[PDB]
Amino acid sequence: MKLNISFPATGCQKLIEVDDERKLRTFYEKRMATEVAADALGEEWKGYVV
Amino acid sequence: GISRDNWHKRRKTGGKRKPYHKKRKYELGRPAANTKIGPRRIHTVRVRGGNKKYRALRLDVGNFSWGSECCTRKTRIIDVVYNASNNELVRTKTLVKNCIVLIDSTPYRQWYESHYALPLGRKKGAKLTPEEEEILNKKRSKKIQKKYDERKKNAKISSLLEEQFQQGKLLACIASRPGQCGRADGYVLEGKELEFYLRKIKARK
Amino acid sequence: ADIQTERAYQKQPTIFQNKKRVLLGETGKEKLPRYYKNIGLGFKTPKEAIEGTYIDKKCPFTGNVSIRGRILSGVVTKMKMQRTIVIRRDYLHYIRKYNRFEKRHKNMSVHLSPCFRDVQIGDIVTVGECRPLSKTVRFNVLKVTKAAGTK
Amino acid sequence: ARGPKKHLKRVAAPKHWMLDKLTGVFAPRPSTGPHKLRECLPLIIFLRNRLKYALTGDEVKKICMQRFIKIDGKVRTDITYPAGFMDVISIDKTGENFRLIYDTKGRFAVHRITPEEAKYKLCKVRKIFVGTKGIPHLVTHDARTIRYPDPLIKVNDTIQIDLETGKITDFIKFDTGNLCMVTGGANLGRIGVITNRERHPGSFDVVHVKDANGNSFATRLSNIFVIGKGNKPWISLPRGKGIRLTIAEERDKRLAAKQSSG
RNA sequence: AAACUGCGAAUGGCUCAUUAAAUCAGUUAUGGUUCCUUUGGUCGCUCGUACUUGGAUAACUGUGGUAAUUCU
RNA sequence: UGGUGACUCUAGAUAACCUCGGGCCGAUCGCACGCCCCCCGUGGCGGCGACGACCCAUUCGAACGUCUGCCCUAUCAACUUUCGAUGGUAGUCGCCGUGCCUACCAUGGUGACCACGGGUGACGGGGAAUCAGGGUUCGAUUCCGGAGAGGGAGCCUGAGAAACGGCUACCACAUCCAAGGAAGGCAGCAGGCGCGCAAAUU
RNA sequence: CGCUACUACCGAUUGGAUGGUUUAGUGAGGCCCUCGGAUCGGCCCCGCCGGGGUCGGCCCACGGCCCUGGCGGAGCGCUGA
Ligand SMILES: [Mg+2]
Ligand SMILES: [Mg+2]
Ligand SMILES: [Mg+2]
Ligand SMILES: [Mg+2]
Ligand SMILES: [Mg+2]
Ligand SMILES: [Mg+2]
Ligand SMILES: [Mg+2]
Ligand SMILES: [Mg+2]
Ligand SMILES: [Mg+2]
Ligand SMILES: [Mg+2]
Ligand SMILES: [Mg+2]
Ligand SMILES: [Mg+2]
Ligand SMILES: [Mg+2]
Ligand SMILES: [Mg+2]
Ligand SMILES: [Mg+2]
Ligand SMILES: [Mg+2]
Ligand SMILES: [Mg+2]
Ligand SMILES: [Mg+2]
Ligand SMILES: [Mg+2]
Ligand SMILES: [Mg+2]
Ligand SMILES: [Mg+2]
Ligand SMILES: [Mg+2]
Ligand SMILES: [Mg+2]
Ligand SMILES: [Mg+2]
Ligand SMILES: [Mg+2]
Ligand SMILES: [Mg+2]
Ligand SMILES: [Mg+2]
Ligand SMILES: [Mg+2]
Ligand SMILES: [Mg+2]
Ligand SMILES: [Mg+2]
Ligand SMILES: [Mg+2]
Ligand SMILES: [Mg+2]
Ligand SMILES: [Mg+2]
Ligand SMILES: [Mg+2]
Repeated sequence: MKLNISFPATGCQKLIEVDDERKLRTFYEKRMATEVAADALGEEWKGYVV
Repeated sequence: GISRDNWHKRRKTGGKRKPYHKKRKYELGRPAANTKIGPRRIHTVRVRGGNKKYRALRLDVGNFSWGSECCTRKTRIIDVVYNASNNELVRTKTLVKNCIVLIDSTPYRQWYESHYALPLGRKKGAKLTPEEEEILNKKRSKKIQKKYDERKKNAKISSLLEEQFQQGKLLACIASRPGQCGRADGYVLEGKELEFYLRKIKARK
Repeated sequence: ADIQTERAYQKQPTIFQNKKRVLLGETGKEKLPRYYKNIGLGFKTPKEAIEGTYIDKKCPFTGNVSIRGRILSGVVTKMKMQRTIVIRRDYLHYIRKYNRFEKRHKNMSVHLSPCFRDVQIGDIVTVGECRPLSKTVRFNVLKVTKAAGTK
Repeated sequence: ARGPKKHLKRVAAPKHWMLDKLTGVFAPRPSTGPHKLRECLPLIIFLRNRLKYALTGDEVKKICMQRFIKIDGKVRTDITYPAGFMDVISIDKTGENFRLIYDTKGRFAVHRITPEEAKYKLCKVRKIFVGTKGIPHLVTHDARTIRYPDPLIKVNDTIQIDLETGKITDFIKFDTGNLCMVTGGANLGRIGVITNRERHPGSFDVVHVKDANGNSFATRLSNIFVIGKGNKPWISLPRGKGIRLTIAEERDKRLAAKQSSG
């Protein structure tokens, strides 16, 4: 499972490859345009909303 | 789809004919616009040549004309009472050309009372409201009263129309095609035609 | 009464019969003004059309039709449909090889107006072309002339 | 077909263009315009086949895109523009003026005219109708619509139009004794005087015409164009005055011309 | 250049399977219809921010998916 | 007012209506640039074109109708009408006229002058071969009409298509595949297989 | 009548076959109608950043009334697609 993350304020994109079920649990059973808290990704994303 | 050609029909002698070409675009047909009574809903149809047809699906008002008085007014449509082509159209309350409907009488009553200055559609109990009293019993000068009194010579209406005005609803006939132009216009029934349709309605019951 | 035989009211569309009038003019006569027209080409309007009271939208004289095209003639053979008859047209077809002719006929279904009465089988009819009135009818009866045995 | 056609086979072209068979498979299809396809002359045919100015269709375009050709006083750059009867063609570069008039053989002729004559044309009234606000309108044979015409002008009459302003100067009534030209049929290109008119209600009318030499013929009413009042034409006529010769006397004239040549 | 917009792509070319008052030919009618385009006529005829109004989308720049497409 | 052989024509008057899936009544572009005022400005005016647009007329048409006309076959003599066959009334649908369709009605319509059915190694004409005068046979084929795009059917866009070098399914074939999917239509020009007595260059 | 061969006829019976019709029962797909509402906006209610005027106590501070550019959160409030 790859994640293509875009920051519009800077307009910078980055592709990150994630091999972990725990990090992807919070995204399952979600529809498009929904707001999620990306805390499970790691320690860098504390307070980020995706 | 729906085709209204002539080559699928039998010959005059009675023999059947084999077609020589398939269905063409210019021979098409479209499903009927079964116009009901309700809040206005009209759909436009792109037709041959790039023109438009207004497909009325729901209508509740239309302008009808009182021919004898030459008074055309916009009035709401209440119910469908008679249909010459089929009685199923009456049961489903479908608005088509030449169907007999019931319309409100208030604008015609207002025009009659403002023109001839005579009561119309009022009960014998003579209950009144000051606005109507000042409409009928206004203070006019000699010249204006002379015109109104002369108009009162021709102020006479048949008993059938008077009874319909007492009931509050008039019988009218639709002269436009709602499924083609999107509006339901017509005229108020009166004379021998009114008697004919009253007899038909009574015999239907 | 006799005219009103359908579920719908039978009226001449171009005549307004609800014009209100004084009580003195109502007593005189309830005589509707008749609508009729001259069809042209030298044909005269039958007096039964002008003075009649029938309603026929396909009548050449009191209806909404236009006569343009070919003017043909025939003999009345059948009168069994409502306001339309069947006439027969006879002719000779030439065969080049034998320098001779053969007898042929055609049948036409034409519209007959109520203004024409006392029309019998075997009398001559002059018809004119109009727009298609039905699946098989394209002509309207314009003149009727009786047979040679008329007394 | 599923729509309008855009080509024209060379053998199916009108025979008064006098195209040859072996040049190509196609012929210039006239554009839509004032005149009918079968009763017009395309600009390319007149510009390369009649006048020999151009050799190919490319040179006709090169001439037209320099805005040298004017038709009825207006510059036309289309090479297939339909030019028809009683039209004026002006070339200011060479200072030449032409008027499209049928010859006695039923073909458009190269007829040069004075620059003074090139300021007007004759038109045949095709329709008279009253429009909105009760304004009369007159429609001619070349699709011109003119408002407020003279009340005495009816159909089948002739009007003189000044090409600069496009307004009627005078008119000729359709009466016996006037001068007319035939614009269609077997007598196309003939000139004569109207003798009588036969009226057929519901059908076509027939008009009888007699020429200067006394030969009589007949046409339909739609094929007659009134040129002048009485015996005097209002336009200049081509080399032949409209008198059609028989084959015997054409042969006699040709032999006489050959004998006197040399 | 690319891309948005406009137009054309219903013409042309091929074949003769179907089809026997059907197609087709001559002759008439549309006063019973539609008509891109060309040509001409109308386009202050209505009595009720304007010194120019609004939000987006390509081409472009960057991040990608699929064995595979004029996919996105 | 004006016109036709003929209007329920065109034009005029009056009372209203005027669809949010909404008729018009210009928020567009180029080239030359100048005349005027108590003026230097909110400066006012002006010439040729290009594009667009409601509605008439015209041009190119298209689509429905009228009359006459086609090869063999009776070992095909009655056919059509339940599911429209013939006509009438009112509607629906259609760009319009009409059993085109619907409802209610009448019993009609065609046929030894060959209806109805069947066959055709039948697209129809302009034409071709042979021919004293009559006639017999041919016309797939460059021009004019029609039809079709493997067989049916249904549509989007558009002024115009029931379009196939457009789309969507079913029927018959058939291409790539990592088996999850994706893509098809030479009766256009060449060319290939098959078929056959029988027909050319990628 | 006895030899030698061919074509055309009947007719135990059922196969390889296709083609064309229809009775009934299902029926893809488009189109029309009645619903449906993933999602995307605009208008109101607050808050803090910013520019034009004016009003008030007034002296380079801060509020009132309107507008105006952005940003964050509510209301199953309203409306349009
Ligand atoms: Mg076919
Ligand atoms: Mg002979
Ligand atoms: Mg073609
Ligand atoms: Mg051309
Ligand atoms: Mg493009
Ligand atoms: Mg196009
Ligand atoms: Mg070729
Ligand atoms: Mg014909
Ligand atoms: Mg029509
Ligand atoms: Mg046009
Ligand atoms: Mg009028
Ligand atoms: Mg009808
Ligand atoms: Mg009927
Ligand atoms: Mg065949
Ligand atoms: Mg043949
Ligand atoms: Mg011979
Ligand atoms: Mg011989
Ligand atoms: Mg041929
Ligand atoms: Mg042929
Ligand atoms: Mg063949
Ligand atoms: Mg052809
Ligand atoms: Mg096709
Ligand atoms: Mg093909
Ligand atoms: Mg094939
Ligand atoms: Mg197919
Ligand atoms: Mg288009
Ligand atoms: Mg197709
Ligand atoms: Mg192809
Ligand atoms: Mg094609
Ligand atoms: Mg090939
Ligand atoms: Mg190929
Ligand atoms: Mg050979
Ligand atoms: Mg070979
Ligand atoms: Mg379905």
